[PDB]
Amino acid sequence: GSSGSSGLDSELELPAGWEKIEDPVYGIYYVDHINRKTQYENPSGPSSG
Repeated sequence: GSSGSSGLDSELELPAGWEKIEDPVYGIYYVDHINRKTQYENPSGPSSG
């Protein structure tokens, strides 16, 4: 897959498609309607692809 580190800056908002959701049962989870992925981490930052 990939090696290295990620999620360095956690003070930035999420890119297009991504949308954080707050639930008392699920908690805080980011749902990407574009990539169709769900992760609590914040891919925000200088990262192209």
